[PDB]
Formats: sequence, C-alpha cells, structure tokens
Amino acid sequence: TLRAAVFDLDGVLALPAVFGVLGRTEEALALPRGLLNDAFQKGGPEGATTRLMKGEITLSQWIPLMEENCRKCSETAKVCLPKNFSIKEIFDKAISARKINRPMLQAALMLRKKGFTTAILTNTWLDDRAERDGLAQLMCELKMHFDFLIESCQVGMVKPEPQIYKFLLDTLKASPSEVVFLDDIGANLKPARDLGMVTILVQDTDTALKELEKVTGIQLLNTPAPLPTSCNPSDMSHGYVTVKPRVRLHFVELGSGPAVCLCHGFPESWYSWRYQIPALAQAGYRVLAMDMKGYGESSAPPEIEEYCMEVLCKEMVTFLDKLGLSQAVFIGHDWGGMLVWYMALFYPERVRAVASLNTPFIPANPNMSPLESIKANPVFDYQLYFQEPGVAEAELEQNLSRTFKSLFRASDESVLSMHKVCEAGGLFVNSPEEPSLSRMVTEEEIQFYVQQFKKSGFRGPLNWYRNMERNWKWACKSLGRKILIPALMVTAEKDFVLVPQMSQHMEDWIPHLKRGHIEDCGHWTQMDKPTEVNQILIKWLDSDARN
Amino acid sequence: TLRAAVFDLDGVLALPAVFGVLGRTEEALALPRGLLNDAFQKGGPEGATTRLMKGEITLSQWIPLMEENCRKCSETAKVCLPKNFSIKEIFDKAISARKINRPMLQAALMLRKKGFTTAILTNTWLDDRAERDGLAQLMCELKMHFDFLIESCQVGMVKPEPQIYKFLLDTLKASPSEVVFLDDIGANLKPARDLGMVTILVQDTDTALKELEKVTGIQLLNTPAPLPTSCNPSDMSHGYVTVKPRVRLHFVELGSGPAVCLCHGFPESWYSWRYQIPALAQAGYRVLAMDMKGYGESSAPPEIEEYCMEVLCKEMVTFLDKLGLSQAVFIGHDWGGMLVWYMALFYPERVRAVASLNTPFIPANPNMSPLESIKANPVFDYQLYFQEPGVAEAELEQNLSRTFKSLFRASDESVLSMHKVCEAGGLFVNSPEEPSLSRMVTEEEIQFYVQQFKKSGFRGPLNWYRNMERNWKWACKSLGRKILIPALMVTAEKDFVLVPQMSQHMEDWIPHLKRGHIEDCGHWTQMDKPTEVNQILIKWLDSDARN
Ligand SMILES: O=C(O)CNC(=O)NC1CCCCC1
Ligand SMILES: O=C(O)CNC(=O)NC1CCCCC1
Ligand SMILES: [Mg+2]
Ligand SMILES: [Mg+2]
Repeated sequence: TLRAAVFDLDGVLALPAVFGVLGRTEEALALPRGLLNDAFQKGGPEGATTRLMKGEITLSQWIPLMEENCRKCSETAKVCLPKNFSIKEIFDKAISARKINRPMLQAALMLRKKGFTTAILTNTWLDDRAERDGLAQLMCELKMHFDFLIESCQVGMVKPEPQIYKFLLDTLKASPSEVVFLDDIGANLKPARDLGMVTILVQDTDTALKELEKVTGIQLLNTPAPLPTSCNPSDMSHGYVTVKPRVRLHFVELGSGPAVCLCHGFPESWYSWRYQIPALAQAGYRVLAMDMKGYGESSAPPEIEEYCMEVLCKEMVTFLDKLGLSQAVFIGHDWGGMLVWYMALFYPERVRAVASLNTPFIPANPNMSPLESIKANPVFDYQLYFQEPGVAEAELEQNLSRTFKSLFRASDESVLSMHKVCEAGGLFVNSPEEPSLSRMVTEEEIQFYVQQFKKSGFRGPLNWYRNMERNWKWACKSLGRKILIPALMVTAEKDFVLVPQMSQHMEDWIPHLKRGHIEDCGHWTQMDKPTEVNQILIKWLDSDARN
Repeated sequence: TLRAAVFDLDGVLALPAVFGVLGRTEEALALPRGLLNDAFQKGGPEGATTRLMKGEITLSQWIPLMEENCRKCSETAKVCLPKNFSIKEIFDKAISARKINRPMLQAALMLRKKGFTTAILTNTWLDDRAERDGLAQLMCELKMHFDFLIESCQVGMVKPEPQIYKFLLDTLKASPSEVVFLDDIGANLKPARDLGMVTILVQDTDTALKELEKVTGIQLLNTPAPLPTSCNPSDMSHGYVTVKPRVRLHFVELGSGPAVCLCHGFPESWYSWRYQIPALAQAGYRVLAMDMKGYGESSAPPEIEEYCMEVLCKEMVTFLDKLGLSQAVFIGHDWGGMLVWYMALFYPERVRAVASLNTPFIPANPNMSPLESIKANPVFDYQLYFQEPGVAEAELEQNLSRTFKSLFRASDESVLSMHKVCEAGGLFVNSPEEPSLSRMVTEEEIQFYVQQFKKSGFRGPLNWYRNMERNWKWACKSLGRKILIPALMVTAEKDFVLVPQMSQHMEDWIPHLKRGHIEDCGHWTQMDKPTEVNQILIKWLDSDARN
C-alpha cells in the first residue's frame, strides 16, 4: 500500500528545531513564556512570518519585521527586552546549531532503497543572511537523498494550507493512502490525515521511526550501519583536459575546497573511489577522481613508453597546469599510490600533500634491477606474466565480466591463485568461468567497470607494468631526496601482495610520515572498507592538508 | 636570423633575485661582505647548493646543509651570527618577495606573438617548503607564456655546465645563431656565446630590453599595453553536467578558490569571457565559464518553455548541486545578467554574490505586461522581431560568419540599424554581405563562435527572448523581496540598447548595490574593454566575494 515517505525538515531531518530555540531564548532570558513565539506567529495567515514563509520577503527583510513584534508583544505583557537582544544573533545561532538528524536521514534512505519515493516538505524561507551558506550546505547534502524537495518559500504555499498537500500528492504522483507524512507539528498532520495519508507525529526520533518501521513494514531502527554514499556516474560532473596532443585525461569532480586528486590503480577507474568521492567532498574538499591514462574515458595510446612513471607524472603536472591548480592533494591506490609517491619526489611544489593506500614507498635499489628483484618474490610473479605484450591482454579482455568478478574480491573470497601464474600460463587458469558475486560489488557496479574497459581494453593499463627498467633509472635520480611534505601511508591487513610489512622502513625516507591501518582489508581497499578509508583520509586531510 | 628567446628566471623574469637578498642580509646584519654568499657557493661543483640545484636533494634538505656553511665561513673570517639568524626565515622571505618582472614577461610574449619560440632556462630547486606554494603559483603563471621551461633541478644539469646549453639548443630545435639568451649572471653567458648565441647581460630591465629590441628588431619597449591573456579553447578544461534527463550544460573551468560562475549573453558562449577567465583565475578564484543552455556544447532542446527564466534558473541550481558547490558567485552579461539577478532573488542561499554587466535589474511591472512595455522603446524593437519562431533563426543562421562580424562590433563601428528592424523585416536588411573585421575580434575568434553555433543554431538562444509573459508572471512573485547579498552593477557608456540610465533606480531594490562604469564601451563588454572589466570585477570579488 504505502509507497511514499515525506519528511519535514525542522524537527524531523534537521534538529534541534530552529523553532524551539525561541522557547529556550525566553527561558534563558527569563522572558514571559511565549513572548518570543507570539511575536513570531504574529499576524497569523497575514503574518510577517507567513509572508517570509511563502517567499514574499527574504529572511533579512523579516528580521526587522520580527523585532517590532518583540516590542509589541513585550508591550502587552508589561515587559521589556535586554539591550543586547538580537533576533539576528538569535537565529544565526539557532540555524547553524541545527544538524542533519542522522538516524532519520538513514531511515529515509532505507525506505528509498526499498522502492519508496521520498520527499522533503518544509516551511522554509529565502535565506540571504551572510551566514546563509550554512543552510545552503545542509541542503546541498540532504537534497540528493530525496526524490523531491518541496520548499514553502519556493512553491508559494506554507504548511497547513491544504493547497500544498494537493501539491505534494500531485508531485509524488501518489494518492494519500500510499503516503506517510512525518512532522513535529500537529497542525501540519491534520490536512494530511484529512486527505487520508498515514501521519506520524515526530516527537522523539526513535519512536517516530518505530511507528514508521511499523506502518511501512521495513526495519528502519537498530539496522546495520550503511555504506558511505556511492555516486551515480550519470549524476557526476565529468571533466576533460588535454595534456598533450594525443592525450586527454578524464576526471570526475565534486565539491569545493583544497583540491584532492584521486588516482586509482590497475585495473580500475575513477569509479574505484565511488565511496570516498562524496564523503571527501562533503568533508570540505574539491575531489578530482581521475581516470588514469589508459583507463576509462582517458586516452590510451598503445605505446608502452607512454606509461612510464616519468611521462605519467609530467602529464599530471600538466593536468594541474591546465586546470589552474598550483598544488593539489594526491591520494593514490595500487599503481596510483606509486604515482603519487613519485609526484611528491619530483614535484613537491605541486603536491599539497601525499597519501597512499596499500602501495608503500620503497626507494629503488641502485644495484639490482627491478626485473631481478620482482623475480625474488613469488607474489609479484603475476607482474612478470604482464610483460609479454598481448598475452595478458588476451586473457583479461577475454571475459571482462569474469575478469572483474574474479579480481574484485574480499580477502576471504579469493578465487585467483597468484603464486604460480607465469607457470600456470594464466591468471585465471584454474578460476571459475562464472565467479560468484563479491560482497564488495553489486552486479551493476561490475558492469560499470566492464563498459569502461570495453573502450580501450587492457593494453594501456598493462603498460604501467611494462616500464620497470625505465621507472627504475628515473627513481635513481631521487635517491638523495626525502619526502618532507605531509604524507599518509594507509596499509591494509589482508592485502597479500602489497603486505604492510613492506612499508615498515618508510619513515627513513619520509620522517614525518603518518599512518593508517585497516583490519581484514583485502587489496581493493576503497571497496572493501569504504567507511574506514573515508574516516582515515578525512582525519588526515583535516589536520595536514586543510592547514 | 634570430628565432628563439630564452629567459632566465631569477633576475630576468623574476625580481628581485632571490639570490641578491643574501648581499642585503649581510649588509643588513652588518655581516662580513660575502659571508653569506660564500657559505652559499661553498663546495663549487661539489657544493651542497650545486646538488640542490641539480635536483639531488630538496630545498628543505639543503637549508640545514647551508647553515653549517654559515658557521664554517663565519669561523674563517673570525665572526659570529645573531641568535635569531635563520636561513629558512631568510629564504622564505626572499622567495615570496620575488615577483614576475612584468615588462620582461611582456617583452617575452611580444616576441612569441611575432614568431619567436620562447623558453625559461633556470637553475631552480625542488621546493618542498611549507610556503612552497608561493613558487608553485608564480610558475603556474609564467609556464603558459613560454613554449619550454627548462629547470635545472629537473634536467639534472645546472648553469654554466655546457651540457645544459646543448640541451637547450636541442630542445628549442634551433642553432645558436638564431637564439637570444638573457641572464643576470655573467658566467651563464659565456657557454652561451661559446656556442655562438646572442647573449644579453640583464642588469637593469629597461636596458636589457633595449638590447633585445635591438638584436631582435622588434619594438619591445614603450610598446602599447597588451590585452589581458586570452585562453585557447583546446587548452581549457571542459566540464559537463547533466542537470535533467535531456539537458547537459557545458562549462570551462580554470583556477581554484571561491567559485565564480560566468553566464554569457545572446548570442554568445563561454568564449565571450575569454579575457576574464585567466585574469579571475589568476586573481585567486575558480572560474566556471558557462555555455548557457541553448549554446555551444550545452543541450539545446527545441521547446520554448525550456528557456523561460524559472526553468533556466532551477537548472543552474542543479548545476551547482551536481558539482558539490553550495554557493557560487554569479556574474552575467546581457541575458546572463538577467539570469543572475533572478538567481539572487530566488536562490540567495546559493549565490555568494551577484554581478551584472550592462543588464540592469528592473522589477517587473505588476500591471503592464512585457510585450506592451517592450513595444514602448524603439531600441527593444529587435526583441519583437525575435518572437515569431523560425523567422529570426533563418536570418541569423543564413551566414554565421556575417552574423557574428555584424554583431560583435565596437560602439563606434556599428553597421546594424536597430530602430526599425521589424519594419525592415530583418536585422541585416541593410548591412554588408561581407562586414569588415571588428577591432574587438580576430578572424579566428569569430570563426570559433561560428563553429559553435553550427551545432545547435539560433533556435535555443532565441527562445530566451520567447518567454516574456512567463518570466514576467514569475518575477511578480519576487516583487516584495530585495537583493541584500553583495551585488555589483557594471554599466557600459556606449551601449545603446542597455543604456546606463536604465540602472539608475536599482539601489531601491538593491540597497547596498556597488557599481562600475566603463567609458566608450559598446554592448559587447567582455570583448570591448577586457582590462577594465577584469580590474572592476577582481576589485569587487576581492572585497565582497572572497570575504
Ligand atoms: O604496481 C604495483 O606497485 C603493485 N600492483 C599490484 O599489486 N596490483 C594488483 C593487480 C590485481 C591483482 C593483485 C595485484
Ligand atoms: O535580454 C535582455 O534583457 C537584453 N538583451 C540584449 O540587449 N541583447 C543584444 C543582442 C544583440 C543586439 C543588441 C542587443
Ligand atoms: Mg516542523
Ligand atoms: Mg640568474
């Protein structure tokens, strides 16, 4: 029956009710109980506040109009008002004080995730205060999590006025019988019920939910803590920068603030950051999730030299150059991590801070060459099998779906022998033709990667592994340096190829290196433990990158 | 003969020579003349500074190494050093003190603009200081104005070492005989001359130029002040955001900082901002030059309603939503200006500040309808001729090249009667088939607009003029409000359709409205007086938007 959940802002998705603050201001200032609220609701339908609620006048225009009310109302009850009394000062404080009632927003999401059409019906105003950005940001966040957002000062109708409820109904394209309306104000519930909608008086959050859980027959309370917000490719802003005649890099941009450039690994995409992209943005940053040269919508020249670490790095400096960014926080995973370490070693000027996940910085050995060293570690055997051009491509491209479902797996799921790969003659030689779906990725998520690699295949990506000798000779130029800029090394316990023990000597080249670890975390960090990663990175960015 | 000009950074394109500061530090601190410089050049080819110059060690690694030198050198001349002596403190100050020697950079540009291949050959270092961003930004600017930038700490060679000069020669793809090398250090000139290159000892800027002007046979000195920097479309970063199922907006992004959204007018493009885009970026902002719905790479649905002011505005709020921007500075011209005024009236929350060029805010008249009002102003007659769908399209699309060359003209150039257009049955009825090339635009610039309008034509753009009634009824909803957020109204003297006298009553609806005017400035402001516009907007942004 029910198919729509509509939430109120002040007192439901947002607390504490910017409203309530009035009652406290009075108690606080020992003012006649209701003095402030009466001046607020003064004029009723023809009130200054009702106007301000219908978008007739701005909040800034209202404040003075709401001051007079505090004098008239004070003139009736035979009272006064302190000298430092400020309606502005009061509301700015009340508003910024209000925060997203997390459990409520989550309850809303759940409903949506299970077929419900969500919407926010609220009696708000046109905020032109200097601190208006407060609201702006709060909404900037809530907005995305709801199909609709019906603002009073926008639709020219406020709440109890039935008109708006017909509007809501008509907007949702649903009849009262299949809609749940939650408000903290009783009056706003009647019109709702008179239409025959399920209404819930939201007093204490937990109870409202109980009723909601009840009426909707979905478990909203004491429910497992979700995964961070994932972003829909088609809703993202896509960016393209030509760094060289035949090379254009594609990236997804979201947020404002210190620029944080995310460089995924092999064989991934910008999408590999789908969980930290909103989080970090929301965290106060301007996230630039890259599509590393050779992947997704980025250029993939066939040439192997085109993917040596030096070239790749210069192109990233150029990417910044073209974008007008002097610096930028570089956070990389897998190959991306290798890339950002060399970005801090050759372009400190452009790297605001450096951070790597799984990939440890290990100064190249002046004597022994890469090929030799790699051969000295059964786990890296897969890298040798990536040398012969075409060979690896053929297997990986054979069945994209199977390729990604076989790769992207938790540490406990495995299904890909990694020891004797060159020996087995293949990476999948003894793997299922139809691998089970990993916990980390949904069918869609995998198909996204598929369509992406259908463009340029695995030749470009694989070439990242085909410049060992070159990258080595380059790295040798930096054997005298040291990472002195803010750095963070996040290691993942259950990563059996990029084992944490490999980063134990990093502090020698990176003295003030900070760290992070993650339990039961396979190689595919972003996907495996998204919450932990966002938490770890934001904490670090906030203390070392925002400066 | 000459075809290449290579400039040194410290002492040529950048002053005052971060170097020289040493001599002053000594004089300042009454230190034995050269004490500090000797500790600096200590070790010669095998010096700590030579290493740091070849990229062997970072500046941060060097500082301590350069301190010891100040003790050894002080130990020889029988001297000491104050307690608050800091090599770090000294250099940070010296470096941020250095600025782009404007006349020199300009001289360089000129040369390039006249066929010269320019390049910066410098003995720099890997700056990993906390204030490294200083250099980063200075280079971020110089870099673009030169074909090449050969850094010592990057190429593994410092200056006098001939190797680098062969490198320069080989990089420029030119022989000594056709290259001019300018340095403030004599030693760096010999290797140059030994190759047979024209060298110029740069002491005082003006003289160096005189010699340069001489050797190159091009007037570099006392030459007219150029136009701001224009941006090459193919070098710009392009962004795409889908705001609705069938609507994707295209924009050009450059810079970092408060987001400033530029909304061009009819019939233009993001390119109409080609002069303020770098300037503003360089000014400390994140410029987002839009391609307004109906233009360039943006979607152009045929529907007329799709271009009413309300719809257009919601889509801009969505553009922000998708980009993760809570606010944004909206600056518009012509129709764009009309758009940003309504953006401040319906979405104050999202507009950090509002600014308009030419277009004045004029509250809609509750009684009289648009059609009627417009008919009451012979100059607006052109707008009536834009009503009948197809008609205007046919003429404007007939000859794009002629269309734009006829439109984009200084106030003194004219060539398009505007009075009786509906009467003449056409906007070009008595205009040349091959209009002369305006001072404001080069042939290429015009052809850019052409190729752009070859995509969606003039139907989309023209529809902006086809929603009068609708926009009117919408505007009436805001007749009670007022623009209380930071606003700037820039008027152009010689604009005969959007005359300055039309903005004389704005302060009534926008109390704290700031202003700007421009002399002899036709309608096409961005193009007519680019310098004045950048100056006006940056001044305002810096005091009202950066806050
Ligand atoms: O480039 C590096 O330094 C190390 N890269 C990897 O370990 N990549 C994974 C690819 C997928 C299978 C596991 C290893
Ligand atoms: O939209 C408005 O409010 C006013 N627009 C114009 O004046 N546009 C120009 C187009 C090219 C010819 C001159 C007028
Ligand atoms: Mg409420
Ligand atoms: Mg010099």
